[PDB]
Amino acid sequence: FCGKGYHLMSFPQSAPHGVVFLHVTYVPAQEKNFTTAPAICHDGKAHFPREGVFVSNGTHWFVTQRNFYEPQIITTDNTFVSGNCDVVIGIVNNTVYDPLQPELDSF
Amino acid sequence: KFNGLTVLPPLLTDEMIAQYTSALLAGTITSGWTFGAGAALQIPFAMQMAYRFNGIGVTQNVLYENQKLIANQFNSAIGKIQDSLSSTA
Ligand SMILES: *[C@@H]1O[C@H](CO)[C@@H](O[C@@H]2O[C@H](CO)[C@@H](O)[C@H](O)[C@H]2NC(C)=O)[C@H](O)[C@H]1NC(C)=O
Ligand SMILES: *[C@@H]1O[C@H](CO)[C@@H](O[C@@H]2O[C@H](CO)[C@@H](O)[C@H](O)[C@H]2NC(C)=O)[C@H](O)[C@H]1NC(C)=O
Ligand SMILES: *[C@@H]1O[C@H](CO)[C@@H](O[C@@H]2O[C@H](CO)[C@@H](O)[C@H](O)[C@H]2NC(C)=O)[C@H](O)[C@H]1NC(C)=O
Ligand SMILES: *[C@@H]1O[C@H](CO)[C@@H](O[C@@H]2O[C@H](CO)[C@@H](O)[C@H](O)[C@H]2NC(C)=O)[C@H](O)[C@H]1NC(C)=O
Repeated sequence: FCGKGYHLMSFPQSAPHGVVFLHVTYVPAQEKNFTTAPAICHDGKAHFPREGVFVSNGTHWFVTQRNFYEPQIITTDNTFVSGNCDVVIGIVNNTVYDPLQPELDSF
Repeated sequence: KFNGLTVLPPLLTDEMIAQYTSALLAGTITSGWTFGAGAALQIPFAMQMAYRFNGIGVTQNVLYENQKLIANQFNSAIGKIQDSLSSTA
């Protein structure tokens, strides 16, 4: 509706018999390939990303937001769980590190 | 072509329009909505459908747990269009 790309904002400018909009839009660039999977099997449970996708640079799995590659480790506070993982097609095994276990193991 | 009346041919031939729609369809199937924003970035179609379920408010696990059923519904729904077009005048 307002420029090609995801709309950030826009400014009006007066023209003789009309109006000229300057549409400021965000255009993603410099894309990179990654291997992906819908869920993660861990301890017999399927973990799906809260917001983002599971991406692997070949040998290590991460969660990223869909529009800017900013990788973060798969953890229990940014992935939710839904049943076991016999129904999903495309599951990959990996560890979902939880942040409470290191603190409790320090005891 | 009778007396002074002429019908000019459209600039885009029917084949060119078919090619436009084929391009749009391949883009939306393979890359989701990324190609409209800019460079076409490809996602597996299941994961893209999960994106879209998140869009409508349903969580993404609902698609993956029910992917076969959703596929069957979509296929049969497309099949119904052929009957509707071919038979209904
Ligand atoms: C992601 O990977 C695909 C497949 O490897 C790349 O597509 C191919 O890239 C090569 C080299 O640029 C071309 O010669 C092929 O014609 C491409 N298409 C194929 C093999 O079907 C794609 O370029 C990669 N994306 C990025 C951003 O690197
Ligand atoms: C894939 O990404 C992971 C990110 O963890 C890489 O693993 C780490 O890479 C850094 C930088 O080379 C090393 O310092 C670490 O020792 C690596 N391991 C860990 C557990 O952090 C991995 O090298 C990447 N693989 C490829 C092929 O790019
Ligand atoms: C993605 O596609 C590949 C296709 O290679 C699937 O891997 C198997 O590949 C062999 C190659 O001969 C095929 O005969 C099999 O039919 C493929 N398996 C399946 C289940 O189709 C791979 O499994 C596919 N991944 C997902 C998540 O469906
Ligand atoms: C992820 O881990 C599970 C758990 O072991 C694997 O499931 C095993 O699959 C083998 C081969 O099909 C069976 O012999 C085992 O009995 C299965 N274990 C269980 C507990 O059911 C699964 O194969 C792993 N994923 C991959 C891609 O290898």
